[PDB]
Amino acid sequence: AKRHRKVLRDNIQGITKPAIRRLARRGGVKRISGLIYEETRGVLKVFLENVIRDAVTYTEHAKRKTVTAMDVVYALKRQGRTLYGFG
Amino acid sequence: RHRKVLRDNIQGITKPAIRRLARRGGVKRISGLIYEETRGVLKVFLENVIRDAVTYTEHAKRKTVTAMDVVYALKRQGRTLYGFGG
Amino acid sequence: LLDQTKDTRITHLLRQTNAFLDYYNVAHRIKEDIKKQPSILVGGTLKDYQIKGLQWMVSLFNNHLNGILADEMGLGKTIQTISLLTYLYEMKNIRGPYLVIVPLSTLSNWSSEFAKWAPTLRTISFKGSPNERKAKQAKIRAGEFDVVLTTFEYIIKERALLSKVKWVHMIIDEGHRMKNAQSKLSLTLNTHYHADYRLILTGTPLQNNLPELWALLNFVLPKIFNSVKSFDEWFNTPFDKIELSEEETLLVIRRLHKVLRPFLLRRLKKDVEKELPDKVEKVVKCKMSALQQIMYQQMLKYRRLGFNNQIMQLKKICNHPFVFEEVEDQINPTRETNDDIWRVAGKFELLDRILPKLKATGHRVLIFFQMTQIMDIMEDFLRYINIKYLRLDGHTKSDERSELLRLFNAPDSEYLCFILSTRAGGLGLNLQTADTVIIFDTDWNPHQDLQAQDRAHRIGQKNEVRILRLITTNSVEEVILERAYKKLDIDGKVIQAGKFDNKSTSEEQEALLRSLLDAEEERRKKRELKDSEINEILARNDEEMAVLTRMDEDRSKKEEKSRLLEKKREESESAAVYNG
Amino acid sequence: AKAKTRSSRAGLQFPVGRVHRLLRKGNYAERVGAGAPVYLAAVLEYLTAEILELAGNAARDNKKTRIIPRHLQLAVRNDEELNKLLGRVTIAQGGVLPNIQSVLLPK
Amino acid sequence: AKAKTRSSRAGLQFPVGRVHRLLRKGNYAERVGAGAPVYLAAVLEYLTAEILELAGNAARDNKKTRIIPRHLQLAVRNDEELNKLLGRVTIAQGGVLPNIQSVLLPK
Amino acid sequence: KPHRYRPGTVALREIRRYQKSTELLIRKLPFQRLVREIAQDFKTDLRFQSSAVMALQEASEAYLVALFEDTNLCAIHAKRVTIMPKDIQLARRIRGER
Amino acid sequence: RYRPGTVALREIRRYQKSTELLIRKLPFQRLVREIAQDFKTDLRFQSSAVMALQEASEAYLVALFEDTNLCAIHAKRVTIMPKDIQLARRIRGER
Amino acid sequence: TRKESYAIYVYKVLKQVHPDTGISSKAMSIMNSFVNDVFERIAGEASRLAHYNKRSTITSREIQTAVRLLLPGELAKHAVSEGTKAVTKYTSA
Amino acid sequence: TRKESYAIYVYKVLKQVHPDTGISSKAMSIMNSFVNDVFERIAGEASRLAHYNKRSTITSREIQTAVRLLLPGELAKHAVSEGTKAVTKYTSA
DNA sequence: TCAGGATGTATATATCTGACACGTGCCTGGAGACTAGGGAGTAATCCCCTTGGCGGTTAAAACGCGGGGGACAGCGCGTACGTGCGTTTAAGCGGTGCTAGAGCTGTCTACGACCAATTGAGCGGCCTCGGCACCGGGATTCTCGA
DNA sequence: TCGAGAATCCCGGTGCCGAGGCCGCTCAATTGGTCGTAGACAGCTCTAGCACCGCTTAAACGCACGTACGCGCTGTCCCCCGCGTTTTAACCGCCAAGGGGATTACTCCCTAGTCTCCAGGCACGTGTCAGATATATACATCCTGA
Ligand SMILES: Nc1ncnc2c1ncn2[C@@H]1O[C@H](COP(=O)(O)OP(=O)(O)O)[C@@H](O)[C@H]1O
Ligand SMILES: [Mg+2]
Repeated sequence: AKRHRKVLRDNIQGITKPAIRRLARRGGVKRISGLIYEETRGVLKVFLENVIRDAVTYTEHAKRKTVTAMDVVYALKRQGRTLYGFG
Repeated sequence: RHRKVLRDNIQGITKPAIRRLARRGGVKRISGLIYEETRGVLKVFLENVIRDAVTYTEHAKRKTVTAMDVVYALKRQGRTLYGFGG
Repeated sequence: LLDQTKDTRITHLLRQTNAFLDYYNVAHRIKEDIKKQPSILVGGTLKDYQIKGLQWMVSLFNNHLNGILADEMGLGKTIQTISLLTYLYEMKNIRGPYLVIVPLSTLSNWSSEFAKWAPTLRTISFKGSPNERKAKQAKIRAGEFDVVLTTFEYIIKERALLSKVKWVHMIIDEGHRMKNAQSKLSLTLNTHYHADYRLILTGTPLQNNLPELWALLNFVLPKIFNSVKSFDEWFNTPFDKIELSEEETLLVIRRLHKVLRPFLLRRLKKDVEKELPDKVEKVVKCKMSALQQIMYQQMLKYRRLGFNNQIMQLKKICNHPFVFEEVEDQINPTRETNDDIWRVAGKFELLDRILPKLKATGHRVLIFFQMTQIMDIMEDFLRYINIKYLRLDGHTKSDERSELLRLFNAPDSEYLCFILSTRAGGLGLNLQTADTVIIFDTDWNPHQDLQAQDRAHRIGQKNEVRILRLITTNSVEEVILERAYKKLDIDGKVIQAGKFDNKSTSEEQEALLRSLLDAEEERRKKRELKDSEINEILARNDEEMAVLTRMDEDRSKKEEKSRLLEKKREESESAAVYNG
Repeated sequence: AKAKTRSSRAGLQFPVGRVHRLLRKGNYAERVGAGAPVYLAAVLEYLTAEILELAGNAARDNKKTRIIPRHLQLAVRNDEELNKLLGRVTIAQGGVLPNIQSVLLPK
Repeated sequence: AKAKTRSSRAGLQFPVGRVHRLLRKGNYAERVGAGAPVYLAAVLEYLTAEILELAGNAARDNKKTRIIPRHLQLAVRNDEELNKLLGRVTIAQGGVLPNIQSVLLPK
Repeated sequence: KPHRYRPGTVALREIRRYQKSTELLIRKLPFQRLVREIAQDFKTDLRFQSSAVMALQEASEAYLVALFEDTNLCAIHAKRVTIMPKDIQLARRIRGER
Repeated sequence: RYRPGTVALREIRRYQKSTELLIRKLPFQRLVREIAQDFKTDLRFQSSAVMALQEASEAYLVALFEDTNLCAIHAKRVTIMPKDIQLARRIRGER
Repeated sequence: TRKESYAIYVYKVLKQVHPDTGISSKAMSIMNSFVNDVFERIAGEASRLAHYNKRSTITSREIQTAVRLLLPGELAKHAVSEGTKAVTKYTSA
Repeated sequence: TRKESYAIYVYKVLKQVHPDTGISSKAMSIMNSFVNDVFERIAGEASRLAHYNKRSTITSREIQTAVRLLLPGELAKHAVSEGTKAVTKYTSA
């Protein structure tokens, strides 16, 4: 029946239509097609996959289970994405 | 000993040669204004890389530029070159 | 013997309340007693205990200090409070302003009672978005009000409102939600400035962790703030059995009851109305099953012996297995509910033993849940057994909460088992028609007892109330059961403190208190499938024995496989050994 | 024999001693120079004063006494070469400076 | 007391002693481990054998006994992940692998 | 007879309102569940600090804004004011990622 | 004769098939000496240095024409213009 | 327990450039990470720069060519002027 | 006078992979610069990796996370296997 | 569908050539022995993150729904380089001389490194207060249509 | 070519909370006093970079057609925009316990220096073999044509 968690809105759709809409509006774009949504969700999942891979690599190296801010700052700063304000 | 002055020291890259250079890149149809712009971007790239190279050669207190200095200039430039050392 | 030092502390700090606008002597220092109720009170008469407690709180207003009503649910804190507001509004002529704070679920009850019993007192409510709230906001900004309703969230949302106005006498409700010390709402009421005097109200006294502290022993009383800061551990060291809790610290307990005399007021319902005919408080004992057998401990082995297992593993897989539904595809790849899928759990065996008997004997049973996955699976097999029922949850939105009760209370209805959670309803559910309660897992606090048990025992149920508390053998949720039950029976001093917090007969706090200290001295003494016994625990009388033994003869001829599902072996061990 | 910090001898703000130590223990080289931490102190003086000064100009333009990471955003990306240094690196809370394409906007 | 190179103890080719020294004097850290130069020796074994093996396959495909930087070019950019490592870095004398766009070529 | 705006004016008003403001755009909790769900794939039962999730959030937000800006330039180069999948994958194809 | 566009394929295949250096040495030599004369006087370049810088700028510029080709074929125009060749280094992050 | 930051140094620079202008906490942290990152670039590049010359020590000339080679543009000229000025003023003390 | 190169090591790898296949001088130099560059990546990144943990020494785990974090893809798995195999074989000697 | 057209395949030979096998000197890896310090372990204290639930409040998000305009094939027309083709011609190459400076070796100090006393400088807690944030309400301001 | 209407900025009034000073602590900076040692000059080698100088020949170039195609123009719808209305879940707060990061502090153990003799690799020479310029050959393949 409905007891199974298999039937539910999947997590990647958690980014909504007006969310990514606004997020492109900041980019300076006017008219947006319909597949920009799915394609951009794919891109976001790939990028987050890479950065979180590096992050869990650092945190796993220190033997800690806690992913900290300095971790992500090291992943981005190593990828060329260096991020100020935190590290 | 002497200095031989021959004109066309900037655009001296010939349109057949640079045209071949684009043909290696896989381009099909080449315009007539691609050549000047390509000499511009090549000139600017050359600016940066030779600026770094002569920075290294100047730091070492030597009057001769060496291939290793170019490999380091390209190195920090973001593209590492292989086969010439370093 | 720090109560004399506390008498000095109240000698120095006593003039804060009145000036800034025998230990009873400090509260007896002014001599007046008035038993008479307010004359303008309309809609009925006050009960004897209502007149006594009302005279007690008004007697506190005579000395003007703060007070506490700790008494049991069902004794009418409402009419006592609003009667204090109309009496204090009438005779004493201080007349206001008054601030009341109640949960939104009860705001309809309080708002409905303030009309009948106090027509002259003008009130104000807050609901229906800032559009409808802004009108009465403009009404209150002018300073026109007497008794103003509000809820907890409108304290922080109306922080501007309450900040722009200075109150006089506040009386709040639901003190056991407010109790939290680090609660943002409590800090905002510390930055609230103040009114003159405050009244905490809670249906149940301190529960769970160590004695009062955060609520009444800090937040309620002015002297108690600065005084009891350090002493919380000094008086909390009681909680190494006879030599501590009994020998020396018995008098310490006597002082804990001696300091709370003018403060708390608590009375048992059985001492006044006592309309409850009786109850039955028992338990049962279950045992493990296929996944709940050593495979359970085997999971504890390969996994330990994500994280936080010992707390998480219980409420999931000692109630029903494959609530993760990941291993459900292993045990039952057909993703289809068939016989003996729901019987792989050890606890459920007892259930599907009772359900045929309650279906035959026709009794409507209450059931309380946690881990709503159990509600989903139990609901699906509950559809497999083909018996009617009604659901509820925290997502109900209150539409089915209000409308559903009219479908439940219908006598002709065939709905038997009634689905509930432990936290749902906020004690406003009002179900008097079910005589039986069963609970899968034991809550961490007595609110299981004083909520789930007060659903039945409340007025309107004249039958015998039967309770079945499930537990499994050789498990840690055992030591959670005796931990919460036995280790949280420390409040037994307080539930005893209700009886001598009442009119307090002389022998109550020594002779009868000791008679309870029997139950204090049998603690360790209580630390130490049968179809006939489990059949008879639900039997009220003999003509029920006739029909249940008739069922015994009904299933005596027919064979009713095995008891439950068993570890055929390739499913059991191969489950969790490939995960890690 | 009075103790005088050599950071004040060069008339600077960023400390010479701290950058000297941290540079040593930063295992950048097995031996360190004398005037090198002074020189780094100087270039950090000029960079911090530069970018922070542009931030002060942006905050003054926005009529705000304090400075916001938005003001550092405008400070960075307003200047050409300063953006050329920080172009590859991103930032936090700054945002994007207003821009609209020519033919994208209507008449 | 017979001298045995520890590079042969691990059954490797790249020297452990040279990478150990050069790693020391390379001022990467103030103290160096024991099995670290062995581990680097191993990963250099696998990388060199990998890319050089692909170069051998390309040279075998071109019917050439020796290898040319063109063969290292094809070796690099033929493999996916190996190109992902060397994508950002350029090369010398290799050239570009043949490619033609789909709709660019006529019918 | 109601009143409305011509198509394309609301776009300018929006773009100005967002580019004018520094506030974080995508909503926190859905991104939280996204990071936890995607990190569950690599190693189990990780624990993220709040500043870590805010870090990764603001980072992916800024980079993705840059991606839509690049896609906008490629679109307006294509003479189409509408952005498609083609040019948004051409942005990260020309960047050197894909 | 040949139809227009076949010679282009034959060329592209001939070049991409071969590894030989393309632009001619000596003009590039005079270019590097002339452009280095601006920074510091009377520099001395080794042969391997000029070959280095040559092959580097050659490879990078080939990559530039490849990206310009992708941008052009995206624009639906098979002809490359100044617009897309400056859009390549504008989108790369240089200009 | 002890977390070191440049902080009050950037504060003093702010007070000697724009006295009335203040700075927030986020701005102090972001510019702290700024000077840390730039320092890491200059020193980290001067390390390998002194390593290519087989010179064991890092000196003022190494940082000189490091900052001259690091940040492009006219911005380097003022850094060279202020740097050499601070070195000469330091040695003349 | 003395210019070191890996050389005959790459030669031995060639002879244990493709015995009949030869290598030119340009190929030996370009792959020499290859292993030099890759080594510079791994060790150079393991340095700062051990510096972020405030660990003064570089060890086998530092190079482990260094090579695992450096080169993406399935290519890292075989490097980890061969690496740990060589470390265990070294210590078991 | 077929003939003669301007480009790439395989087959002997030969032919410089530079990779590789073979053989010396020599600078650096390596084992053995002897001294010091870096990190892993156990163990209380306090702060932050988990994993299952509750009660509320709104701003955002979803679903229609008309409807405006831009993507999107087609259609012509005018350039615009593509493709030979004689005609210059400057790059490649081989072929000397001349010497600037990169590189190596040898001494000799100015200089960091390390260590012992000495102490202001920078960082945490405490406390206080302007500056940014929020709220009606009201004076333009560009945009939607006559 | 012009006039109303929703948006936007200008206004004070609260209002509340990080930013800034202020006080006190403690520990890295600072100041000498040896002391071993890179590197700074100083001189000597030689070798590779820089001059023509002449010969040889693919390479580039101005110029002639001649179709390829890029751009402007034009209908045709289909997709996204801007409202307008439900609806619903993020956002707080609350609860129940539990466990994971830190900071001193003895305690070992693994790799820095460290002096000693011994063998692996490379710069330098013989002395032989894979490949590219050099020749001639049906086939792979495309344009004109039908
Ligand atoms: N004196 C009284 N006369 C009539 N009804 C009363 C009286 N006191 C209490 N009640 C009943 O009690 C109900 C309210 O009880 P409530 O105040 O909710 O109990 P509690 O104080 O335990 O929360 C009312 O519906 C009312 O009918
Ligand atoms: Mg009541």
